[PDB]
Amino acid sequence: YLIIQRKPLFYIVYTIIPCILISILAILVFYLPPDAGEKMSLSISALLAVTVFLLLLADKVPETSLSVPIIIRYLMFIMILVAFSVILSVVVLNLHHRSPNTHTMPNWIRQIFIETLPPFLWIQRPQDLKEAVEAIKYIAEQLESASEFDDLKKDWQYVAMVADRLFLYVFFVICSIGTFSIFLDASHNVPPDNPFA
Amino acid sequence: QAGGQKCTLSISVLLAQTIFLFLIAQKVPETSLNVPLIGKYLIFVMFVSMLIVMNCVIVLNVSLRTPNTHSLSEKIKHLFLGFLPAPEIKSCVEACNFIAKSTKEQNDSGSENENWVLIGKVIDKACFWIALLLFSIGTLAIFLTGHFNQVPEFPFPGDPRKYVP
Amino acid sequence: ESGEKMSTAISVLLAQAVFLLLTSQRLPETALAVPLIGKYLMFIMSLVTGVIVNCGIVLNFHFRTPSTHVLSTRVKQIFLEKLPRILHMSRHDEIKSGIDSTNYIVKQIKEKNAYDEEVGNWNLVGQTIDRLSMFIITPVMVLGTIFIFVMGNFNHPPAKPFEGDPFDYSSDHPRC
Amino acid sequence: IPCLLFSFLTGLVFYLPTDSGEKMTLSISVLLSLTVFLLVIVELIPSTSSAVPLIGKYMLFTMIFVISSIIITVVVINTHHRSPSTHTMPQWVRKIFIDTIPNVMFFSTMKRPDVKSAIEGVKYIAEHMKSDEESSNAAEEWKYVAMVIDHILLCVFMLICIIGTVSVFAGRLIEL
Amino acid sequence: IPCLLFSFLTGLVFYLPTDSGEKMTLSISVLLSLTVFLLVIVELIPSTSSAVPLIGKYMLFTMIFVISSIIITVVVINTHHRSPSTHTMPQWVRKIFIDTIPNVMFFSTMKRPDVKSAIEGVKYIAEHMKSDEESSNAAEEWKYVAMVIDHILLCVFMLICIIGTVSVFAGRLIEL
Ligand SMILES: *[C@@H]1O[C@H](CO)[C@@H](O[C@@H]2O[C@H](CO)[C@@H](O[C@@H]3O[C@H](CO[C@H]4O[C@H](CO[C@H]5O[C@H](CO)[C@@H](O)[C@H](O)[C@@H]5O)[C@@H](O)[C@H](O)[C@@H]4O)[C@@H](O)[C@H](O)[C@H]3NC(C)=O)[C@H](O)[C@H]2NC(C)=O)[C@H](O)[C@H]1NC(C)=O
Ligand SMILES: *[C@@H]1O[C@H](CO)[C@@H](O[C@@H]2O[C@H](CO)[C@@H](O[C@@H]3O[C@H](CO)[C@@H](O)[C@H](O)[C@@H]3O)[C@H](O)[C@H]2NC(C)=O)[C@H](O)[C@H]1NC(C)=O
Ligand SMILES: *[C@@H]1O[C@H](CO)[C@@H](O[C@@H]2O[C@H](CO)[C@@H](O[C@@H]3O[C@H](CO)[C@@H](O)[C@H](O)[C@@H]3O)[C@H](O)[C@H]2NC(C)=O)[C@H](O)[C@H]1NC(C)=O
Ligand SMILES: CCCCCCCC
Repeated sequence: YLIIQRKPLFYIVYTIIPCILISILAILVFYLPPDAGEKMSLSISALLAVTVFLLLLADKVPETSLSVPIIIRYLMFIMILVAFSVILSVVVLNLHHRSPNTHTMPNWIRQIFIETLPPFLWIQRPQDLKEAVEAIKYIAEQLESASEFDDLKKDWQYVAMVADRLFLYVFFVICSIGTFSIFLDASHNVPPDNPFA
Repeated sequence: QAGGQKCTLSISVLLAQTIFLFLIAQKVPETSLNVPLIGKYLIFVMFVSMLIVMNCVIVLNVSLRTPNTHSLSEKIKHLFLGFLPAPEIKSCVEACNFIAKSTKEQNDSGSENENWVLIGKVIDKACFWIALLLFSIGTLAIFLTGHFNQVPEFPFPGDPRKYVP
Repeated sequence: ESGEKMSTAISVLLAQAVFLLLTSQRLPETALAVPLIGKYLMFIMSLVTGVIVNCGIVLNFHFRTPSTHVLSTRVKQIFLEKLPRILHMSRHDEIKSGIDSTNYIVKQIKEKNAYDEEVGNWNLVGQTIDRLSMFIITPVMVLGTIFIFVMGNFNHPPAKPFEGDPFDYSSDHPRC
Repeated sequence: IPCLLFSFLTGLVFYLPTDSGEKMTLSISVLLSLTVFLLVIVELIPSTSSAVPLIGKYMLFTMIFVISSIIITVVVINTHHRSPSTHTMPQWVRKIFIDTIPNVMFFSTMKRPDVKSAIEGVKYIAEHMKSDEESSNAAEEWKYVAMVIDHILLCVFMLICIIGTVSVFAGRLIEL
Repeated sequence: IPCLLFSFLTGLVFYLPTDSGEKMTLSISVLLSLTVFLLVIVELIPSTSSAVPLIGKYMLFTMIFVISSIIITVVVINTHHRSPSTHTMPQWVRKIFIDTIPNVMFFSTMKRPDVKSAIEGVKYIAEHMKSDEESSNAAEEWKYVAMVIDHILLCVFMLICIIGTVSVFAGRLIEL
């Protein structure tokens, strides 16, 4: 019998460190403002990169179906995490580009995302003359109407910011917990002290 | 315009074609007597995507032209838009008329950019009816040529026999 | 103002991932050492991930508004006054109705201009963060690359095998 | 599972607004991820031509799904950026997409000497302002149409993804 | 042939105006496609270190060409969004790129109580409009400079692609 322990430094580097960085990126995208338009780029490029790592790893994993190696479970975890980052970035961008002309803000969104959460997340925010006078009155009324429209736009954008920060914290927590629960499961796989033989 | 993502789509399709080229290169023999059909078609679609990247770049250049950079001529518009298809009161009045003049100037510049945009859309529709035809015809010719490459009827052309039991 | 910072950086990281892929299928899966090239790949991928994080911070600052953020005097002192100097950066009811209406228009226009002024200050803060990150990273990138690849280029073999043997084991100069 | 994720994400570009210049980014990057995964697949599964397996049927279904997603996305972007100067909204489109489907939904949050020069200028300004308001109303109607279409297609594509992963993997799975 | 396509596109990005946030997208995607093509080259090309082949010189050439295009693209983009508030156009910039070069560019086809507060507010509006028009003229000068540089580099890079696909493949092709 030959009880042999593997030295995974190669796999550590070539698959785990890149995935650590990708998972970092999948948390950052929630720190980005939707006004940039660089959010989908980040999220979906991270997904493409973890797909590249999957390709890398294809030619190096046993093709047996009695179990899934912790490495492929970790890669699928990061892949689904990036997927959910994409979904939630889409949601944030939807909320950010919402307006009264398209959406009516309900009361549960308002309550949750403007009253309850922001404290936790630390955000807290004579004919000619007659014509001329009527024209200037029209201008002023248009400007005040647009001010109200912008106020509602800003309420939607604040909802988006709050959801973004909540998702940031949630994703940091989830990624960290899963990564460390997978790495601890892997560090406690040590050959027995007696080989039973 | 910013957000349309023409070049994004085009160049990403080129990237996908490059990946497909890498995938095919893992499957074709390494002989240099004839070019196979799938590699020929990959080259064709890559050339087509290159030309369409060029066209998108040109349409973005034309649609985004301004009086500061380029002058729009009567002949260009006719070739595209017409053929192919007291001291206080004195201060008050001065300020008001200056405001109106500035507004008018801004809006006229806007109209000029709009004309450029429509020129671009016209070029775009024409270039589309050309690209659809080109790509479809290339694809179809190549692949029906493949479909028509069928084994002869006789094992030896001249020999009338089938050489079968 | 060009939505191309994160695109640039993350596409660079994708290229680096491709190079990592090409490298992974050139060496054996041994664990007695990290290959110099894999060392450099990890270093540079981490540095580019940091570049991406920094560009994200810069964008966050750039796109702040009085409606969502406050321009603390500390941040002004830091990223508009002090560091730029260090980094060496470049620089009759009807008539009454009409009167009240023009006054309201002026009020709103002044508010909008204050808004835009604070937005410009946030943008300058972003530019300062940007030059800082440049002057901190670009040297690091260049110097780490040079360090690694001279440490690699200066790995000539020992010029004499069998450490405790002055003999060169050469056909030219035998011993006896 | 990766092909499932790609399908699910293709059924999602329809919750991504068009004011966000990122729909093509998302869709075509899903397509790129699926192409790299096509590489993976060809490396893993067999190159048999005896028949079309389930992996192949599902991959081609997913690819056609992404292509249809991209095509309808382009249609939506073209409707959204449909200028009123050159396109007047039909009446059937307004009756269906603005007036019927919004209500047919319940789950959504959608809606349902000199002085004469001064007078001349202010009147010009107001006239131009109301013209701009009319153009904006038309453009917003187009945006609303595009958003309604997007919601519809979101539902449709999520449903297709579900019934597809079930159909392509039901006949045999129950037999097992 | 793919290297030819990539070099042509590299030279091509310089006809794309910065107004469209897609110069970096285009250049960097050309770079990504060329990196994937390096990936296939590594599989179809000998992995020997005795000499640089002709294809290897050509590949390195097109890669440096793409990368230089990206760098100069960044410089152009910055020259575009070069605000007057922080940078002032020097003398050589408006002497070469505005008074000399546009004149020797033939393939260009480019240009060569409360009543009192009311009047005070109108005057403030005029003040802000004047200052904004001045700053806007400055920004337009910067944009014109960027456009001229972009045209110059378009020409330079097309010519470099020509002489590069000819040089690398001329001496050998005449020995034949
Ligand atoms: C798949 O590939 C195979 C080849 O591997 C193809 O087979 C070829 O098919 C051709 C057409 O059926 C054949 O052409 C016919 O060849 C025969 C025989 O030719 C040989 O003998 C000739 C006569 O020799 C005498 O006379 C000479 C001149 O006076 C003297 O020098 C010699 O000593 C003798 O006294 C000779 O002249 C010739 O050079 C050959 O040695 C001819 O009789 C027919 O007229 C040819 N034409 C036809 C219509 O048959 C060809 O020979 C044959 N090659 C082989 C290797 O069998 C097959 O067709 C392919 N199937 C496909 C593509 O589907
Ligand atoms: C490595 O593999 C070998 C062979 O598969 C393992 O040896 C086998 O271990 C099992 C479980 O301990 C033995 O079965 C048990 O043996 C004891 C002996 O006292 C008996 O009392 C139990 O009732 C049961 O039969 C088996 O005999 C033994 N030998 C073989 C060849 O199977 C070995 O345990 C493995 N080592 C590790 C680290 O897993
Ligand atoms: C190439 O590899 C060979 C071995 O395959 C090396 O020769 C051996 O090197 C080892 C380690 O230096 C020597 O062991 C040492 O021996 C001395 C003297 O007893 C002792 O003081 C040290 O503590 C150590 O144990 C070994 O003697 C030597 N010889 C053989 C045949 O193994 C050789 O050095 C390598 N050359 C190079 C340039 O790497
Ligand atoms: C007194 C007229 C002010 C004009 C303001 C114009 C706002 C667009």
